[PDB]
Amino acid sequence: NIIIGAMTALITPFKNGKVDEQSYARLIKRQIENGIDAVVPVGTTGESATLTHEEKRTCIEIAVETCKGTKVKVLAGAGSNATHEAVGLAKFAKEHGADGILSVAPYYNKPTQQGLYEHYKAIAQSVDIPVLLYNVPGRTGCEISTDTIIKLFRDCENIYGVKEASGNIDKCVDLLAHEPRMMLISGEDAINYPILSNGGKGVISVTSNLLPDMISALTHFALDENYKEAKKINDELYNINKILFCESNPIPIKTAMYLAGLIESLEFRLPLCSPSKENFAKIEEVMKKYKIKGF
Amino acid sequence: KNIIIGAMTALITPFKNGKVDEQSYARLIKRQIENGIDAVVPVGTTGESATLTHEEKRTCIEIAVETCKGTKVKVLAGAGSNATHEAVGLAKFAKEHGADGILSVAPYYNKPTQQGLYEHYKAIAQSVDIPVLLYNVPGRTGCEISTDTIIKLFRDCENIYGVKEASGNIDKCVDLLAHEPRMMLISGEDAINYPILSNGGKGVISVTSNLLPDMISALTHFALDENYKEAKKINDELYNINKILFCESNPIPIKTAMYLAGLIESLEFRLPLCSPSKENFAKIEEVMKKYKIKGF
Ligand SMILES: [Mg+2]
Repeated sequence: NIIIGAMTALITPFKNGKVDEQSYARLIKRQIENGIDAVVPVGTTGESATLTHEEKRTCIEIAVETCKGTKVKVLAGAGSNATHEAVGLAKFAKEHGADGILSVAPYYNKPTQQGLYEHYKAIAQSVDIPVLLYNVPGRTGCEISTDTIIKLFRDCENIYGVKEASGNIDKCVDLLAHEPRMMLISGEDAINYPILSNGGKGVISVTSNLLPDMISALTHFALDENYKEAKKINDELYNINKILFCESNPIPIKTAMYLAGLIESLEFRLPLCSPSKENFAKIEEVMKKYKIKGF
Repeated sequence: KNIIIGAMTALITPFKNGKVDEQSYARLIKRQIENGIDAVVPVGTTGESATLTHEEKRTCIEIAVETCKGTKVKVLAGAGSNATHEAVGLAKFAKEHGADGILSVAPYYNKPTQQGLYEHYKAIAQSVDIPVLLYNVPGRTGCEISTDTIIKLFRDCENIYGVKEASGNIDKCVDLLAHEPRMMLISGEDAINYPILSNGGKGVISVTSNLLPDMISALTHFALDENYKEAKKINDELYNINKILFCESNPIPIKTAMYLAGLIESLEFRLPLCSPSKENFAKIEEVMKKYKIKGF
């Protein structure tokens, strides 16, 4: 079983230091109504590092409850740099109705390839729901090698692919050339189309928070092999895809959602904070050429 | 400022049947004290802080404080986090358990901006009254505390007295001490302990000192006494072991070396950390043959 297509790494809106549960639910329904195939609660874009275990439960339960009765899947973030914790978060995400888990590579402690294998093997054997690996070396300080990804894909039934955020289209070829049955997912919006055109089967997008219809159309154009139309949308989105990373994700996207009136307060949890006034103006200017769907 | 400097050891955390070997933990700390170490760093990066429970962090810090009582050895407890509310709690938690100061690593993974790093450490410094040492290791965190950010935190926050640098950037070490010579630059990379000390650094937080505490202590104290010839002499002799202790990610090689030297009973890690490859196991054993390793 797999979870693919156009997917959104959901932001986590805050109101006076607390999770805005009403805004969280209405933001997910806005994603559902704009053709998004799955939502990723408490991911990296959702500020998972600063959320309590209770708040992660609430965000996952809201996502599951909002997506019931639709095709939209819930791919909950449940990674950790401690394997015993990552196993607990995986079991915790399943108990709350998630269709699958996105489990980031252990950050900071830099496990070896052997350790990465044993880390994910313990996670996969703890649940019966699909597990999508998440490789983002710029954040974690380590890399899940192609061989390690392929071994985990072949040895673990529920591990069905990887979300790549590594700016390495060479590795994307390497992955799908040696194991074309895995689901390569783009975790980097600017290169959504090149990953999809090489056989990638979906994206986990940051831009889709603001422009879910455009990311969805891009993905489904690519899945129907209409690469001209898929590339066109990807080219159209390049400016917004880069300006959403002038500061660290999710600082720009939350700023954009606030500027569009899609979230009610521009609140982060430290060490995340508001962007500079120069980047605030940059985001506000680039957004003006994109039509932002309302509620 | 209240400072904690000198030769310091990032203590490994020995495991036995998946649990912290507390008796071994105390014995290893005593071995560090008896070999001239000026401070010990419990539940740091080398101590596998990522996989220790909150209670296990308490036990390790208290054991270090208890073992160091009656000596001049300070306890600089690791108490960092990528969530500011948690890092504040861990800083206060470290103070409650008798730590002399805290080593607070830059928030990992979520890559805060320099403005966010400033507010992150400012909240930590205003939560306790013990010294706070910054820890910049961009290869692990994915972010860098800029020289300007470190200097602002040093000047604006009373308890922040310096930074443990593990960035392979001797240029930044010059940049730091040239613009703020009052701060305590601490070497977080054993191979370049002497270059950092010779530029005005006032201590090291060492991985090699777990295995060779007498050599790291003599190196550091030679440099602090401005005997740079003897300090460099030790640094050059230590280069081979300093590099092989990172043939795999810290603390995989150092724990392997401690096991090979008979200093710990079992070569146990907590996943996602694991034993090294058998080739690197032999390479570490090969390099150790050059060095005299103190017992207990
Ligand atoms: Mg069709």
